[PDB]
Amino acid sequence: VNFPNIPAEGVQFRLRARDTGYVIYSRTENPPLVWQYNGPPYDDQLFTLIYGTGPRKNLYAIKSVPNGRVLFSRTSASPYVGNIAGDGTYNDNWFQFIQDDNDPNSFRIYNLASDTVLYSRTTADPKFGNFTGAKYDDQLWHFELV
Amino acid sequence: VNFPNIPAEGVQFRLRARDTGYVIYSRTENPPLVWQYNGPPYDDQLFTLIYGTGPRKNLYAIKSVPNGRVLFSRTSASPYVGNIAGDGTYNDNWFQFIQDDNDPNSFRIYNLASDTVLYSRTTADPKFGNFTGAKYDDQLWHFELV
Ligand SMILES: OC[C@H]1O[C@H](O)[C@H](O)[C@@H](O)[C@H]1O
Ligand SMILES: OC[C@H]1O[C@H](O)[C@H](O)[C@@H](O)[C@H]1O
Ligand SMILES: OC[C@H]1O[C@H](O)[C@H](O)[C@@H](O)[C@H]1O
Ligand SMILES: OC[C@H]1O[C@H](O)[C@H](O)[C@@H](O)[C@H]1O
Ligand SMILES: OC[C@H]1O[C@H](O)[C@H](O)[C@@H](O)[C@H]1O
Repeated sequence: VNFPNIPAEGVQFRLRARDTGYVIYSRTENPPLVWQYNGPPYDDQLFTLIYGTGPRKNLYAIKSVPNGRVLFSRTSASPYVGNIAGDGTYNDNWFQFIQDDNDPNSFRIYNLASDTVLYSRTTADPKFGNFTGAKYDDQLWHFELV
Repeated sequence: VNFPNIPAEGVQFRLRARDTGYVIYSRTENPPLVWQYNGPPYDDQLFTLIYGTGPRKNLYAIKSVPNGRVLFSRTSASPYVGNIAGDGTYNDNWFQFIQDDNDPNSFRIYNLASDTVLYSRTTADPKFGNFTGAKYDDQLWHFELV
């Protein structure tokens, strides 16, 4: 089931993991360019959504406010999670927000092209990344409105 | 996770529900044109897949062997599940096969356009159709190669 409370197109938000409380950031310089962060609000944590239409209905591109790059999540090459210029040129730029089976207020950030979800953990490296497989709580996210 | 044993393009199969054991048919006369069936093998129970590419990567059109029409699953108009000529002209002709979280040998027939899954049951009318909501066992399918 698609998450019922997806931010309106163009509305700004942070993506915060339910369990770690870490936020995603997306920047242009200094690897890792997309990663997680525990600390104060910065502009590279701000995103908006481009709403997919036609064949991309129910999918969304996640665009970074300061730099305008969209997120990707792939299994084909490293880095697996990153950003790229444009408004969603590549199929791996398109995400579905899938409501959790148990928790109605959180969702998985799912990539149809790569069959992956994003995760945030405090355990082992890599502490942020993507994953194809079973459902774990560390894959659960909130939209944090600003 | 995508079902790991999806038939190769052009390979013929029936779609059989795990629990009811009923099969899907797709025909051109006598509504419902797409429904479930408990009885002898007929050709209108035979399907192949058209593999999606680009924006349709990991989606598939489900094509009738005898009549060539593809399945659709929608919520915009009746019938909600039906068929239409072509090779997946419309967005709601495109399905993802999502492996069950508990049973690795079955999958849901999921529609990205409508956020629905197909179900087969013996209980309440309509006994076959599409559904947006919680995971139930009556939503579980097998590919039955012929
Ligand atoms: O969206 C990121 C983009 O990056 C690379 O350049 C690949 O060629 C693409 O397939 C895609 O993964
Ligand atoms: O969701 C990512 C997932 O991947 C790892 O392999 C761990 O075993 C899980 O605990 C979880 O962190
Ligand atoms: O597969 C369903 C099957 O059932 C009906 O009763 C018809 O007589 C057959 O032609 C076929 O459509
Ligand atoms: O794919 C089936 C097709 O059927 C209808 O006639 C509509 O025109 C389309 O939007 C689609 O629902
Ligand atoms: O998967 C369809 C689903 O829909 C119905 O409303 C029932 O409550 C469930 O038992 C199941 O049949």
